[PDB]
Amino acid sequence: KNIDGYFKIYSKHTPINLVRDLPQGFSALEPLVDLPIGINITRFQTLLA
Amino acid sequence: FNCYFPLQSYGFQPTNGVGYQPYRVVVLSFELLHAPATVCGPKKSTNLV
Repeated sequence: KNIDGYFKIYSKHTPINLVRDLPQGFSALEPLVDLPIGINITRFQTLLA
Repeated sequence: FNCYFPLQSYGFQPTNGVGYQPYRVVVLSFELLHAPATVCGPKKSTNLV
């Protein structure tokens, strides 16, 4: 998310076991890196290998 | 003719005058933008009671 240029990073690591779909359970997240940049972000792109 | 190299070289000799002595000048620039304050320095902490 982005609140007036204050960008935050939320992450979570947990093992699952499925094939195609996502698990329909409940899991919280943990903030890792705070980046107070102060810019406006309108687009994004997912990096693949 | 009328074509001189603009990047002239300095002169640093210990036997010359004071004007040819090298000085390391550091210029610190400070500006304000919409980004929040990230620099610290007055953050002084004391012993806990």
